[PDB]
Amino acid sequence: MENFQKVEKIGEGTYGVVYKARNKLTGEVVALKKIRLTAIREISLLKELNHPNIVKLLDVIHTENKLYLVFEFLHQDLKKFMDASALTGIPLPLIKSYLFQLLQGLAFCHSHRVLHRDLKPQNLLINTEGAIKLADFGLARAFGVPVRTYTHEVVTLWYRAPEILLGCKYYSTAVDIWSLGCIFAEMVTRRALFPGDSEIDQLFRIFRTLGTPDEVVWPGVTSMPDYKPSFPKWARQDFSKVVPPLDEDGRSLLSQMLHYDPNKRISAKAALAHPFFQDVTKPVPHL
Ligand SMILES: Cc1nc2ccccn2c1-c1ccnc(Nc2ccc(OC[C@@H](O)CN(C)C)cc2)n1
Repeated sequence: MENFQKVEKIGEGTYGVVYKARNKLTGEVVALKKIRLTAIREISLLKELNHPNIVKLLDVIHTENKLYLVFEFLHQDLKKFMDASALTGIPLPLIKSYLFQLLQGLAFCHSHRVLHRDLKPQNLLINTEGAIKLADFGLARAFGVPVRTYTHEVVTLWYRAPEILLGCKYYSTAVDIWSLGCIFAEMVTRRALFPGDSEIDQLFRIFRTLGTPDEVVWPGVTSMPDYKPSFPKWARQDFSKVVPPLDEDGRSLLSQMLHYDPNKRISAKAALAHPFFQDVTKPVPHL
C-alpha cells in the first residue's frame, strides 16, 4: 500500500472498494481492490487461473486486517456500456463477440473446476479493442455471496440460477451458464430478462417465462429444499416473444443456456461449438 499511488476511486464491489492505482516503483497502472477483513489460500490460488478472457489477478497482499487484490486495469464495465447503448442497442456482431469471449472464459475456469457463481454486467469488463473479461472469478467460493454488499447495497438476484433459488447446496458450473444466458438476453433486448426484487419474485418471474418446472423437465425438482407444491403453474412462453430481434441460432443457444435441469443445460464448451458462432467476428466497440 505504501507501494501504490491511488489515482481515483473507480467503484464499489461486493466485498470492497476499488481504486485505479499506479505502482510507485514499477509505474504499472492497476485496479486495486481493498477488502476490510482458508479464504487467503483459495484466493491466492487464483493467481494461476490465467486466461485472455479472465481479468488478470496480479497479486494478493494480506496486511493489517485488510486483503488487497491487485488486478490488471480495464477501461470500463459492461453495465455502463449497456446503459449508454439503451437508445440504440449494442450491434448484434458485438454482442456475439462478447458472448463468444465470455464463454471461452467460462470454459477455461470450469475446466479447472472453478466457478464464478455471481456473474452480472458489473463484473464483466471491456477495453477499447473489443475484448471482454470476467472479473471476481473465485471470490464467491472464498467469501460467500452475501445478501448485501459491504456498503449495504442489495446484491442483485436477476442472474441467479433456479437451483440456487430452490435451495440446492451443491451447485455446478451450470449456474454460470444460466447467468450468462440472462446477460445475453439483456444485451439483445436492452431490458433485464428476470428483474426480481425478492427470491420468490425472481423465481415466479422465471416461471412465468419458462413455465413452472415439474418432474418431466427437471427430475428431482419437487424434492428440492425450497420447492413448494403450492407454486402457481404457469405455461411456458415461446422464445420468439422473450428475445425477439434475435435470430433462430441465437434463440436456440439461449434456450439451451436456460434449461431448468442443470444437468441438461448446455456447457460452455458445447456452447462455443454452437452454430450461432459460425460467423463470429471481433468488432471494435463504439464507446
Ligand atoms: C475487479 C473489479 N471489481 C470492481 C468493482 C467495481 C468497479 C471496478 N471493479 C474492478 C475492476 C478491475 C479492473 N478494471 C476495472 N475497470 C473499471 C474502470 C472504470 C470503471 O468505471 C467508473 C466510471 O465509469 C463511473 N463512475 C462515475 C461511477 C469501472 C471499471 N475495474
